[PDB]
Amino acid sequence: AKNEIKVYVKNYNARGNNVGQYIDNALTINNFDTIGFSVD
Amino acid sequence: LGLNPINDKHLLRPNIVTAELTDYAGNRLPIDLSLIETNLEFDSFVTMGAKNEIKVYVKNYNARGNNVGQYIDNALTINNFDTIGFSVDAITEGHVGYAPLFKQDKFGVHLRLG
Amino acid sequence: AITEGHVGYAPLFKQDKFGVHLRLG
Amino acid sequence: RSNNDVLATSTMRVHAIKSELFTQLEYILTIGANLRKSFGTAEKPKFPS
Amino acid sequence: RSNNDVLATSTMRVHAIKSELFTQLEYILTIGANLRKSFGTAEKPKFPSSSGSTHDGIYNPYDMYWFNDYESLKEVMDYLTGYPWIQQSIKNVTIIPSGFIKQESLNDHEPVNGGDLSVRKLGKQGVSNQKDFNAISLDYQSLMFT
Repeated sequence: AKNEIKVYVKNYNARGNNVGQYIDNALTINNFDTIGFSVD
Repeated sequence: LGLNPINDKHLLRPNIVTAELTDYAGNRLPIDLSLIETNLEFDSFVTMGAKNEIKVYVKNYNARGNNVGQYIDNALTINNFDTIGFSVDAITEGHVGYAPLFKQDKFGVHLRLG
Repeated sequence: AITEGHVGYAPLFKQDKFGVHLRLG
Repeated sequence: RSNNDVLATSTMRVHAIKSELFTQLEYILTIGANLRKSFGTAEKPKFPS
Repeated sequence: RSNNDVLATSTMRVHAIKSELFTQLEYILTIGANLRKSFGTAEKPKFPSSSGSTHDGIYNPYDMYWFNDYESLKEVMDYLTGYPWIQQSIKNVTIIPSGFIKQESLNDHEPVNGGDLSVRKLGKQGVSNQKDFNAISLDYQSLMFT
């Protein structure tokens, strides 16, 4: 439905074992390729 | 916070403790604990149906109570709600927001005590 | 048609907060 | 609590987390037609405002 | 580790690099027509409405069709050229990285229009793999090591 991988670092800035910043500190990927086609 | 409530009230200051709200979608709210007179109470200001938006504020923040403080001028404001697509004989599309967060049980407002 | 309404200070007013406020500090 | 009279401090960490989770959901189906009166059929359509 | 009690230091350099490389790929062919029932012919066209699936808790009015081989997708992209009124309703074909889709989020190989070809509807309510990225992760020992 929606194409996006954001990869985070586990328990960053956290005093574990709670999650830290979780995804508020993530490298976020979503410029995926789409492919063109032809029709008549 | 592991603070002794009986004689450590003078330690509720930003360089010892910090509070932040987030919806894990980039909407955030920083909080300066030196400004809550005695209670970290979160109330909200939600309008629905016609316009969908929940903004959650902190009660009497920076206030010398019992007047309201910043009220909603200091609020974590939520309104990227999901809509759902359907088909007809058009195909008009759904909008995605907090959905995949919810299938991880993280759709919600979170507080980070530091 | 169904031409839509615009919302601004409305839900503020149903909480009696539609108005201009002064913060003396 | 406000003055800058405090000791050099550098080691803040996310100490605890509490959260009001949205556990169940509700829905508004917002359409421009009165869903609770006669539609009709394909050949004879009615459009309740 | 946090205080400013450390010696004057100036000579940082990119010491090492680890990377989780996207080695193989997968494809979602996301169109607004039910690829797996009758299209018809040029003179008598039928337009099967897209059923809709639900992945990662988002309902799609469209059909999402899975492919983990280019050739598989090509064979179907080609089969589709002979039906410009069904092909008309493609939103895109996206290229994603491998191993992010759960097998039990995929229907089995159902036949296309006729068909000689099979396509796998992606739905079944399921989520994606919340992948543990390990090629790039260093446990304590391994970190201090590297």
